[PDB]
Amino acid sequence: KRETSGEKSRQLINHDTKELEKMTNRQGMLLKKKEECMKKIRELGSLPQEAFEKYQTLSLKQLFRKLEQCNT
Amino acid sequence: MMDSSTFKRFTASIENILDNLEDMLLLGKHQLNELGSESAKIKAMGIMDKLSTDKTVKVLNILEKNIQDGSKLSERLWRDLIMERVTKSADACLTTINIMTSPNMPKAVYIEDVIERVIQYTKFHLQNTLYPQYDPVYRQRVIVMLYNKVCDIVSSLSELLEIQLLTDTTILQVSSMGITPFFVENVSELQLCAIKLVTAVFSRYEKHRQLILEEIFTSLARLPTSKRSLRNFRLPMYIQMVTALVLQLIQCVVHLPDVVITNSYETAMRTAQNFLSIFLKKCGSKQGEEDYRPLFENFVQDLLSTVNKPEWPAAEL
Repeated sequence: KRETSGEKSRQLINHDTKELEKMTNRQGMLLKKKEECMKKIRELGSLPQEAFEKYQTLSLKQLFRKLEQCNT
Repeated sequence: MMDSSTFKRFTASIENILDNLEDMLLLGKHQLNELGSESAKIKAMGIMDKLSTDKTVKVLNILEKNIQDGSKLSERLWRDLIMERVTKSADACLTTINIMTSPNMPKAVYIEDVIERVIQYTKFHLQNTLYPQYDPVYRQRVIVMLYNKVCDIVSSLSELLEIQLLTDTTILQVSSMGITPFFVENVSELQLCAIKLVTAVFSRYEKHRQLILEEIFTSLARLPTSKRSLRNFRLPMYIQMVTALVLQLIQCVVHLPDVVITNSYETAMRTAQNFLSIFLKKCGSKQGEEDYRPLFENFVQDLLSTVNKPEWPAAEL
């Protein structure tokens, strides 16, 4: 997206370019919050078992229900 | 060296020929012995940029190996016996080296089952073999080399436990072994390694202070009480071991990140005062059939014997 935004700004008037730059800055801040994510698992130090690969669900919605019920 | 891929490919060839010939049930002594010998330092920087699922399958394979003598319950069959324990002890060495090897270690390249397995292997085989013939109260170079492997594996266990959090269902028994050998005779370097382990478990977790002090006070009567080699910690001026154990518990808890310093430090004096209060009240009265007084006198002369050295503080406290 940043690549495409830069391309569009380079071909071009100014208001669309600064909107593209500000939304890439929001992308950068989203990158910033997606930087702590592989450390936050690291300080957990979680203990994995043999049943890791069988729980293969990419829904991410019933997964939250599973975490809620396990907490309960 | 940024890669030094000049024996990285040597080891990588070793595991790929191994898992080819085994996966498509034992791998023998000599190969795994040299594998651990090279694993000492060659992969200690080069373990990075290696295939993860191969690591999972090899730790599963050596897990299934250590299953065989896990709680093994054991003139010519004794040769098979000794070679079985030496083979699985080398396997234990490969486990405890392989897990710790990288300075930054990616999650779930390990499962706690194998660490549990090496722990129970350590428990049973140590209490079965090494204590009775190094302490006759509980009652050729193979025992010595097994001993050295035990020392190395428990040291690596200590630094591995400092590296990452473990579950309490591991913490209880690893603390049990960390305190266990402190009442037999010829185990001094094991006792240093046990000091390292109790540093790891004690500074890493704040929830087992009560636990540790209770198993401390339980078996104090098992002390050797011998004039020979009672003080074996250099600072002449050799000192008794469990005194320095107490000292390093005292200085071990800091929890360095504001007022966290103050509350943690007063927590340290509170933990110390609970320790010494309970120890004193157990000592003071004369219990049936035994006493805790001579423990208290030798303990305190060692305490004021190490009163003023810049790497042993808090004796003044």
